[PDB]
Amino acid sequence: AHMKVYLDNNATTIVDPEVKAAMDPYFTQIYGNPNSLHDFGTECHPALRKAMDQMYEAIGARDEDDIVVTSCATESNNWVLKGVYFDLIKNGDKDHIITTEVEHPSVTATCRWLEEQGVRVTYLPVNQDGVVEAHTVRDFITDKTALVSIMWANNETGAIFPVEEISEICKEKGVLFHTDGVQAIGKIPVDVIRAGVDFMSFSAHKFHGPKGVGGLYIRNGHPLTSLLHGGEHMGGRRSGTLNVPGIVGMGKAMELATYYLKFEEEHVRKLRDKLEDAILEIPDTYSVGPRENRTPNTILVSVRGVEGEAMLWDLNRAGIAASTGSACASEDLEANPIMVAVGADSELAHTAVRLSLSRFTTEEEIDYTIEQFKKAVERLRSISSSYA
Amino acid sequence: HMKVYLDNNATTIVDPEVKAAMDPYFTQIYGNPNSLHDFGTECHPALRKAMDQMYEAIGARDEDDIVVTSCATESNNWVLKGVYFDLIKNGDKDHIITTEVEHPSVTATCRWLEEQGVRVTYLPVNQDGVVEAHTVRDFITDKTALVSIMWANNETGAIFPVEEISEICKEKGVLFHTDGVQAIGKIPVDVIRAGVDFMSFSAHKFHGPKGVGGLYIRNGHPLTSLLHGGEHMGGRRSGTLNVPGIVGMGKAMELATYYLKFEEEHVRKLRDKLEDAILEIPDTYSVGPRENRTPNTILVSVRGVEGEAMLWDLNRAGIAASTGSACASEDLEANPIMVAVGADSELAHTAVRLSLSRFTTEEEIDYTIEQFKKAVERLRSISSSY
Repeated sequence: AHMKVYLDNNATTIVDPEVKAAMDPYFTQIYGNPNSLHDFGTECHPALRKAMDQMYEAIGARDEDDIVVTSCATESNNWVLKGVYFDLIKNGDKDHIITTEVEHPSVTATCRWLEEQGVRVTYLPVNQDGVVEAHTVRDFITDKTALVSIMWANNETGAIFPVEEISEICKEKGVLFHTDGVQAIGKIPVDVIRAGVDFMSFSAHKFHGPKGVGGLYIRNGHPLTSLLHGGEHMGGRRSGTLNVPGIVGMGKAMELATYYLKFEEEHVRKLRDKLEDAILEIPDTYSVGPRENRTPNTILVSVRGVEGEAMLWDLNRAGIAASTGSACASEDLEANPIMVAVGADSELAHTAVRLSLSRFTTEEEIDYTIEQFKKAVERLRSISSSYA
Repeated sequence: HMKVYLDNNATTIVDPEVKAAMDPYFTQIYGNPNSLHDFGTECHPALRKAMDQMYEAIGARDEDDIVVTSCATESNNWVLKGVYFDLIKNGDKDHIITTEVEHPSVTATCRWLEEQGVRVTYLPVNQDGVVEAHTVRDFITDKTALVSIMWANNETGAIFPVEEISEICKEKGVLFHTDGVQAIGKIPVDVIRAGVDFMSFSAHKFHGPKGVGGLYIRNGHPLTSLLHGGEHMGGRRSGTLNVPGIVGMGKAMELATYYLKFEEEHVRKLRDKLEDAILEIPDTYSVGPRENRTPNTILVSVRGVEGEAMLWDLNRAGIAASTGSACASEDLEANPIMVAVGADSELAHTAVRLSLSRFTTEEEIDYTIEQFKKAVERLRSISSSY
């Protein structure tokens, strides 16, 4: 019983061979610095131009808007948070930031440090459906709220946040809106104008691009104090020599993601649903989050008798790669036991198994995963005296 | 006609061995190193070997820290803004010492810190194109938080007396940061012998890939993170690891120290040949002393001709070079010389910078000499007083 199957795609994804082939020339064949004037440096300019065009088209940004290439979505989140702190809080009349308990550590830890800098932060807890609603954030915005930072889709549950309604509420109060959209690219339609966001973070290696390159979308070239100062790279907004292969591969990967989105909604969703229905056939199993508001590739299943980490280890011993997710117990409206999303720092949190597919997952992999999941659940429930 | 790359101080070609070492970690080995499953851990031995190569190449110790950044610009921003946050915003300091010839990642960061109330003295540079240790010793106060001086200059190739400055800085109990991007692969780098507390470096300057850099920290000295989040790099710099970048950076750093220990004579002889041949042209001046210059750099000022026009005419001939700011002066014998100067000076004129690498051939140098002579004669016939 061993077959290597990758179902941890929400953590990182395989680089599409087409993306790697598009990147290949820009290490040894085309290596000049793009900021130089000689032909060696300018040779890569059309590739960067095409890649930036691909990025603009893939998220539906406009020409007035800016897309600054960062090294990772962590850089983009740190940049947005610390820049709005510097612009509107340290050198402004604001002191409040609204966010969620389910953000990536690049957002939460940055907010904790900003709290160490005197910034007021309300970490909005998440509802039963695993999302934050727009009327709640509307209730929490004051005349000193500087920024609302809410992820587009959650990386543990795959639940999609109502980004457009939150944007409407933010526009009424005249407060900036940043979204961590890493989990959106390649899994849900991304239109940064319909979403009404002022800032968007994204990371290439979550949609089959290379590691080490990310991006930040800014609406209308909105002023934001640079996190990296120096030369006039990226319009003087982020200095440092351009990651030419990273940019080329990121553009190619984003184009491929927008093309494969319909594959991901039809076939990948069929495979995710197959795996999830088969897993839910096991007694005392609960899928976290409603599927009708979930990204098509994510499952977060809580097993009642088994512990999550032992389940992950037993799966990896069978060659299946998965991850963890925080969940807590609750009831529905019919008073039925369900598992709901919760912040990892809660004391009511237990670890559930997260299985995340990609456009490369096969039905053979899904059948094998079903069989091994049943085997491991049976095995770990067979060794306990407390399970009934 | 021959295309020739002599702009290695700006960026370098990825060594085919480095790219081959990187190749598996895009599609064959793609797991996240922070994951617990076998897919993520598959790349762990490669990361371990790469970090060991990085530690060995600069002579860091096991107590020391080497944090992988995205670029040397990130490392400089991190060091400057972090020491500002630790010892200035929440401390009793307000002074930072640097030079007028630092990289923009240092100069613009210091200008922003000046916009934050920090006193900065951009130390002027001497005739030899360097800053001496007694000057900074004279400029340290009891509120100076950090001294940031580049290890070697990217326009002139002049090497800074990092060890003497480190001694004087230790006497005053002030931290020492160096931008060592121009040091790796061209001069011996021992961060314990150099006495530095922080070092920035960038892989694509010693034949590594673009998009990956590093910051050296002495004895794990506390330094507030520029990128917060998860506990990547020991909790000092969050963000998913650039696995191919790290592997290739380690390979490139090992290869750089190897070609420094043996193949330094070849690159230095080619630089000497090119410089002697160019200086055979009347009224040409090589900026900076050769005996204090990196083995790969020449910065030549041509009289009557402008540096940018010379660069352009060279590029039409397929030769890639860059510019460097220099100003006119005299030596002690009152002889005409061109000396290093900040780019923002009003007495600065642009000289041509030619920087070789371990991949430069002597045929390239012969072609470059011929075309340089041709271009000098061609542009002097149409320009200024010649």
